[PDB]
This record gives sequence, C-alpha cells and structure tokens, in this order.
Amino acid sequence: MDEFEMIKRNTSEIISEEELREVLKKDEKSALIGFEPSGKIHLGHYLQIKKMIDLQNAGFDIIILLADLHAYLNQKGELDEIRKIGDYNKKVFEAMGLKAKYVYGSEFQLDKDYTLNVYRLALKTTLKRARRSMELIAREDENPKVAEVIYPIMQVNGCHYRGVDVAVGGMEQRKIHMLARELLPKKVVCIHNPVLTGLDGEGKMSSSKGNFIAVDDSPEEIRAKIKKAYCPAGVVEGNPIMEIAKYFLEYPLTIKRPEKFGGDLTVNSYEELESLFKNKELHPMDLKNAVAEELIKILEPIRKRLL
Ligand SMILES: CC(=O)c1ccc(C[C@H](N)C(=O)O)cc1
Repeated sequence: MDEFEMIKRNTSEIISEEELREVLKKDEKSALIGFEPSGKIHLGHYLQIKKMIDLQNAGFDIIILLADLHAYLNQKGELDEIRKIGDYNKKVFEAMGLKAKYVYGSEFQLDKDYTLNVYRLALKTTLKRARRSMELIAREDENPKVAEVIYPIMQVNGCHYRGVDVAVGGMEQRKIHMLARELLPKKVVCIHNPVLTGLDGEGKMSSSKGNFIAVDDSPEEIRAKIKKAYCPAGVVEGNPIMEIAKYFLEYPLTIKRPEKFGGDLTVNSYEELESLFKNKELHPMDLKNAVAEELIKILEPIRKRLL
C-alpha cells in the first residue's frame, strides 16, 4: 500500500522509478493520460483509469486528454463527432470514480506555438522512426498517410502539458514515449500499463477489433464473452481471463464450484491462482464462472451510473 508500490502495482514499467520517487516527495504532483475517444469503453481503458485513480489517491492532480485531433489524424472521423464520443468517454471515466480535469487536444494543440514546436520536432524526428512508433496505433491503411507521422510528434509535444510530472499510457505507446524522452528538454516519468489480450487470445484488446468487454456490457453479455473466451487449461501467458483475474478482481477470491469437483476454493492472491491454474488444478470453466461473476459485480456501479 506504500504509495510507490501501489502505483507500481500492475504496471509494466516506469521510466524511471528514481524520478518517480523524486515526484512523490512534492506537494503538487500531476499526471496525464490521453485517449483517442472510443465508441465503447472497455477493460483496457479501465485498467489505465484504475491506475490514474491510484495516482489520484497518491495526491496527484489528474488530467485526461481526450485526444480528438489524434483520433482525427488516425482516421477515426470528423472532429465534431469525435468530440461527442469524447464527452461520452468523460461520463464513463467519471462513472469509474475518477476525479480529473478533462481537456480536448484541440483546445491547445492548434495554437501557433504548439504547431511551431511540432514542426521543430518534425526536424529532429525521422520518418522511419515515426512510422516505427505507430505500428501498434496506426489505423491499418494499405497506403499509409502523412497524418500517420504527424500523430506521434504531436503526441510528443503534448506530454509536457501543464508541466505534468508523470505521463501514463499502455505499452503500445512506448515507442512514442521514447521519442519524447529523447527529444524533449525536461523528462517526465513514463508509467506504462500492460496491454490486455483480446478475448479470442489472438491479438490485443481493441475497440476496432471487437474482442473486448465493455464496462457497461450487460451481465448476460459479459458471461457470453467470457464463455466464448480463449482460456486454455494450464496456460496463463496470453490468457485474457487470467489477465482479468490479475488486474481487476479483489483478493482473497472465493471461486465457488460444485463439491463434485473440489467445492468452493478460496485464493489469497493472483499468484496463488496462477499455480493452481498452471497445475490444471483449477478448470477454465470454474475460473470463468468466478471471473464473470466478480467482473459483473465490479462493473455494476459503473453500468448503473451510466443510466
Ligand atoms: C500527450 C498527448 O498529446 C497524447 C495524445 C493522444 C494520446 C492517445 C494515444 N496516442 C492513444 O493511442 O490513444 C496520448 C497522448
């Protein structure tokens, strides 16, 4: 529960833990995350929002960048409409219990000086490298657009927004974060969150891939996605259900299951759950039932708030 450790819990990485220590010591600390507005808000978003809440709980002021022109540059549609999706995403984040100030990229990302710095960065950023930073983010396009390489350098110019101490993102953001680390004068702590695996286990969870559990999915919908979900006995790596168990559920967890095979089993950490599953001592069916029911309970307040 040590702040540093609660912040670190379930992150992939923190560049750098030292700097982070330096930031925790300050009275005023602030942290930033940015999202291309998404028509559906899913566990991937929630993982990251959860982490912002940890930070908020550690006395950080939180900023949410509703990245409308990033979405525009990444071919998500017309600004006007991207904005209204963004405003919907705000509601959801508020429903998740975030206490944040919300900003649309467009509010400041088209300022003369902002673009002038974007063009300054474009001089120091190679095409090869900008392309490389967008592999995990760029909307698939057989004929890649100039917009693709503008996107990252605009992102980089926004990382220092309101002199934030810390920036948060999924691991797919890290090549762009690295560009920023290098190019920008003052360093901010990157905190990176892991990318959840799709329910079919085939890629990583995304809105455009339809392999996700949305935070306002119906319970019937949650049970069915999870029933359908890839979850091979003994395999944890690439198992989205394990992932959910690791990242969302409270412990101790009380996996109810028929006496016929074991009866109710009580586990005290995700690590205990891991070996039980590795052994093939907990069956995917039983795992799924416990996960689905706990998720439904977890997600219920948020679902509820959204009406
Ligand atoms: C700092 C900044 O401008 C920023 C903009 C957009 C994003 C969104 C992120 N690139 C995504 O894939 O959702 C993150 C940070």
